[PDB]
Amino acid sequence: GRVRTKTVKKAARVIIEKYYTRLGNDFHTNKRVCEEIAIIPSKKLRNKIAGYVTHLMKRIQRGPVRGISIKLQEEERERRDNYVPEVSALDQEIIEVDPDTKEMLKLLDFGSLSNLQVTQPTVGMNFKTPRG
Amino acid sequence: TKKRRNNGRAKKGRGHVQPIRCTNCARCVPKDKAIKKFVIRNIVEAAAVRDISEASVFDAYVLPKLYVKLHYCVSCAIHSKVVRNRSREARKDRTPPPRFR
Amino acid sequence: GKCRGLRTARKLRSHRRDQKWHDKQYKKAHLGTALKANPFGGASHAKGIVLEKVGVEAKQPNSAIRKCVRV
Amino acid sequence: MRAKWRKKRMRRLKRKRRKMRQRSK
Amino acid sequence: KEWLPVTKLGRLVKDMKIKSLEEIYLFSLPIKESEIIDFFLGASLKDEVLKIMPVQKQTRAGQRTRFKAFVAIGDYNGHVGLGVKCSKEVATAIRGAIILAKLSIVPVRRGYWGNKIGKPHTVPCKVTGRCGSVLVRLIPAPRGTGIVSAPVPKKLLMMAGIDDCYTSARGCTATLGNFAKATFDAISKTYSYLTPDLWKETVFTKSPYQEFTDHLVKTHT
Amino acid sequence: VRMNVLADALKSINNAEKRGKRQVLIRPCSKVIVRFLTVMMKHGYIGEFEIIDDHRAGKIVVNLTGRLNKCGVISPRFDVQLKDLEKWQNNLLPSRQFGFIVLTTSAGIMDHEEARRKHTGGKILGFFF
Amino acid sequence: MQNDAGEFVDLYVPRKCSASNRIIGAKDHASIQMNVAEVDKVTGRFNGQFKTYAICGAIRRMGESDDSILRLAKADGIVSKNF
Amino acid sequence: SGALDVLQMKEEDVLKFLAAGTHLGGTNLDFQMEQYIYKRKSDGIYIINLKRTWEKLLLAARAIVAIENPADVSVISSRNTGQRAVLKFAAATGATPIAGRFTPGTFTNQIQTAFREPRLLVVTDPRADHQPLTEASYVNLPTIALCNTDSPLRYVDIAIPCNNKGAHSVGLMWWMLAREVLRMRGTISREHPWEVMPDLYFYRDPEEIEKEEQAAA
RNA sequence: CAAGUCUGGUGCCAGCAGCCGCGGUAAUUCCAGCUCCAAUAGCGUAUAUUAAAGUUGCUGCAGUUAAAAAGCUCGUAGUUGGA
RNA sequence: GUUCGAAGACGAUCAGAUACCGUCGUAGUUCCGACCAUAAACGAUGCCGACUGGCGAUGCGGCGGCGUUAUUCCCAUGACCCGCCGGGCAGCUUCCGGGAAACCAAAGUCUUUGGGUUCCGGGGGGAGUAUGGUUGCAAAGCUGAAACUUAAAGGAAUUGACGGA
RNA sequence: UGCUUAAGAUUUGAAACU
Ligand SMILES: [Mg+2]
Ligand SMILES: [Mg+2]
Ligand SMILES: [Mg+2]
Ligand SMILES: [Mg+2]
Ligand SMILES: [Mg+2]
Ligand SMILES: [Mg+2]
Ligand SMILES: [Mg+2]
Ligand SMILES: [Mg+2]
Ligand SMILES: [Mg+2]
Ligand SMILES: [Mg+2]
Ligand SMILES: [Mg+2]
Ligand SMILES: [Mg+2]
Ligand SMILES: [Mg+2]
Ligand SMILES: [Mg+2]
Ligand SMILES: [Mg+2]
Ligand SMILES: [Mg+2]
Ligand SMILES: [Zn+2]
Repeated sequence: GRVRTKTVKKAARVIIEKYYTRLGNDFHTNKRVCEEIAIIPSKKLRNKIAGYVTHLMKRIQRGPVRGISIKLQEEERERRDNYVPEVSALDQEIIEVDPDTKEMLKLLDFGSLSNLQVTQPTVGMNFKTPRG
Repeated sequence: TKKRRNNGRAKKGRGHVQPIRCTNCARCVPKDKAIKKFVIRNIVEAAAVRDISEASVFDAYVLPKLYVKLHYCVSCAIHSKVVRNRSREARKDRTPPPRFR
Repeated sequence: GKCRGLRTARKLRSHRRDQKWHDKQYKKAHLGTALKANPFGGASHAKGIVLEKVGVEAKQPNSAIRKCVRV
Repeated sequence: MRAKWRKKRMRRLKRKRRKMRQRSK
Repeated sequence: KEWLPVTKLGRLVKDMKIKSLEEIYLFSLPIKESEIIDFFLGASLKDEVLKIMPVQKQTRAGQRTRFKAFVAIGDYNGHVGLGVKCSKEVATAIRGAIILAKLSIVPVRRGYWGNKIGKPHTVPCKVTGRCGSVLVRLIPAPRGTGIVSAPVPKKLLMMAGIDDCYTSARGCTATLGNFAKATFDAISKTYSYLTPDLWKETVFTKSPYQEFTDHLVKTHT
Repeated sequence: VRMNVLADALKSINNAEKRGKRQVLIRPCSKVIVRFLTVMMKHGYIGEFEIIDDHRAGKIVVNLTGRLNKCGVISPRFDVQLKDLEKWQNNLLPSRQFGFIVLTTSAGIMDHEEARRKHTGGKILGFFF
Repeated sequence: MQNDAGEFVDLYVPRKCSASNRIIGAKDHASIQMNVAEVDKVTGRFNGQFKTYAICGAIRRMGESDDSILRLAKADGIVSKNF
Repeated sequence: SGALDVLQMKEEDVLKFLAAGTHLGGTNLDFQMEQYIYKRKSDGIYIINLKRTWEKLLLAARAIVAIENPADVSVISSRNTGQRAVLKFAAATGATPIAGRFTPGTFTNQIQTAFREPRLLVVTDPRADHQPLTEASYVNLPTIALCNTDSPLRYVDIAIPCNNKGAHSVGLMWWMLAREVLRMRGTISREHPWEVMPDLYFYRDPEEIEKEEQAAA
């Protein structure tokens, strides 16, 4: 069973988080780079680390990741946050308003409104849940 | 100590019910203590209805069923592995077990 | 107490006067046949005459033969 | 003993002690 | 050695800004650091270790003993503290229970018995208090009566300065763990108990977390 | 059934405090209870109440402040001389400062501090603090 | 708390609640001091002075904090009399 | 929150309430929350009161404005709906928010990462934010919650009755409390309308965002 | 419950001990030396007894599982009875 | 006097089974008439009285109500649906409160001790035994001690090892 | 889709604050 340990999982991320631009997609390239971006004592641990790194840069180029902070993707998420439609989605023309909300609207200050397309009250009282 | 609130049964406001026999053993269990399964079952399971429906005379004769209402005692109901003991905190869930397999 | 009236005295006192008899140190010391069946008869010393010298084993963890005198 | 077999042996002793007040009554 | 604080209250104590411990009991702020109390009260701060209690559990190889410790701390006028903590040995455990005793001290209240001359010495009313099946009742006393109590809490009431007090008990007092907590709960209720002198309504002063919010920001986060 | 209404009212005024209520209703109107509430009012433990009159045992609605720890009732009723009232307030009150044993006499219903003024004792009804 | 000559001898006056009138201890780590700001009546800005309120814990965990806030503000002149 | 003609409920906020639907309640009435509800419909939906919505909204922005430091007002949400909302109200003021997965012990255990000592909690919904309403009872903390007609008042301290299920009500009630706290500290004029849209504070489906990439250009 | 891991003998034997407990070939508890303590012209051992005992409970006890509420209603004395 | 079936005989199983397993089977099981008065007769929680939080249900009587459904010729009677009220067996949920704890809208309102009123327990065993009365055809039942003998017997939860679970 | 599967000598454990 080839299951990568937590000592690997913890070092694949801080290397990504600090050298995201310098890393690539080929295994033997970042296999030479982690030797001179990190004090790794041996060779087997080198090839295991870069072997899981090139599995994350494929999972990243397929989608985003939970526990790693990408700055290039922070800019696209920031704009996805900041996306604002142009025309308003609230200031419409027709508001369907029931006669019982018309009542308490009478008991409010604004007694008459503009475009209250009043609708019909639902005859038949059936909203509950059957017992089985 | 006292383990269940009702004592495994439904005798709340009577004082007495009548006894009902099991099927595998003959142990006498009062009715609201018993474990009542309800077994409907065809007379052919899956592969002989193809060889009934071919060798029949009528046009796709619908097969009948076999409606049996069972009972069980406790130690038959457990030794035959219908019910399993549960933890104290997952006793209270009295919804029936699901119907997927 | 359980009854708390103003003139319930013969109920209280004729309830305590029964339930005292179920004590152990009252019944052994006070009236009863313990002073009757005391070998001393309600006193602190007694003379006697020896008739034999015997020994008695000891009970558990212990293992010896203690010494006793039939009087 | 459980308790019921102790209670049963007491009644088998009392049906013997009232009998064993024979010739003596 | 030069304790560096973490919290807002430890920072406000390092700069000698809050002047006593009355503004912590006035506000019920949580004390979450041990070196406040030593910073205020290192002088008359005494200790009386009650009892070492060797409890143990069972495994598949022998048994495992870890010792529990009871420490009663406090001066003789104003404050008391208790601490219980168990570890593998007494050196670590007593040191780790004097901590929780400094972290759990409360103020006591005191009144008179009838005449009102001199200085307050006795308990203002009759209180109670219990843990488990130990029920301790504290009774007020006339002057020079002395501590009428058990040899255990005569030691703990002594560490509050209350010179004249009858006591009572109920239950299985041989458990010193319970019987101490009972006589601690009985004296932690005295500022939660209304007396018809406490009728004049409280003037609401300003919060100290609000009185000193300017200086904290150019001294810490 | 109800052998004492004053004894089912001081418990109905006991169970509204440990909850933390503001106003409560009691079902019978005794003249004893009315002289009792207008004893607790002069010491200001409660607010000003009111009585509701049908042609029956009338009702009472009491407004409650927050200075009322526990109102009680003694059963049965006793006789208390001047050398017993010390041995009741020895062991029925928290301290000698406050608390009020209340007892009827042939002069009227009053507390014990007043019964020392008037040199009078009589039957006890209860205690409140 | 004066003995015979008016000397205040206790070391602090404790707080006191505002709803059920039963005072708050030092260990009560479920007690609130609200702070509600006053507002000028022509603009709608912050004047600078406070209304303060205290609430003890057992009421709070019971769940009746707002009905006391709603009554203390209705009585103190914040919310109009219709509500 | 009243006794004044200035701070009243204006019509463009009323029509944008009847527009989003913060009047449409739930189904089961809670007994602590009777005083805010007008009349149950047929179809069994309770009808809320906008006046008693606005009196509580103004009392929440009074308590918050009176608080001097803006930098110790925490704001917790965990549902997927108002993550964006509680992150831009905190952008407009300077709050220190918490966006999903409230790690426990972060209010009471000193040696954690973000051991914070706040002074006021605002919470989007109590059912699913039942943790910190318990860690409010070990540190002395007031609590604001965006209650519905259905949620309880366990340890909450001032309630604001709203709708909190759809993708529109939470982003609106945060936007209106943003305006009223800015129409309260002297930053923004009251007479003029707020420039940007309260459709910023909504939740977008990860589908609708991928649908507005193709026909945009 | 104040105060010897002192030395020499016996080796589950003889014995101490109000209670837990000691003794089977290195016994701080046995028979003896040395030393040490508490009371001091007085001190221990039995028995009767009161407090401690809210373990007889009027002040002040318990009754689901530990000891504990008659199988069930009726009922004369008794005890207590609305405004 | 069908069926089952103490006692009994028999066939296997087992070292031995006078026991479980299997075939036969009397007394009884059923009915009317005279008796006996005992059960884990258990909710192992006396009866009357109130008092102090909610949430859904279910059952009789009653109070209204959109609306479908049949009677058709419709007020009124039936069936669903949404609410209110009395009391009756119950249920989830909770820091009211208590308790040694499991757990309880009562086992709560109790050292801040007192609403009224019945029966009963005082370490364990000896022992529900002796004797003495008494009801009963008998079996047995109601009242009911001591002598002696012992420092533990017992209730609730925690960990471990253990189970032909 | 179940057969049987009895037994095991008496004794022997204890912790203090600086
Ligand atoms: Mg058991
Ligand atoms: Mg039965
Ligand atoms: Mg009494
Ligand atoms: Mg001695
Ligand atoms: Mg004696
Ligand atoms: Mg007892
Ligand atoms: Mg029993
Ligand atoms: Mg019984
Ligand atoms: Mg019986
Ligand atoms: Mg047969
Ligand atoms: Mg046989
Ligand atoms: Mg028969
Ligand atoms: Mg018969
Ligand atoms: Mg009866
Ligand atoms: Mg006995
Ligand atoms: Mg035992
Ligand atoms: Zn069976």
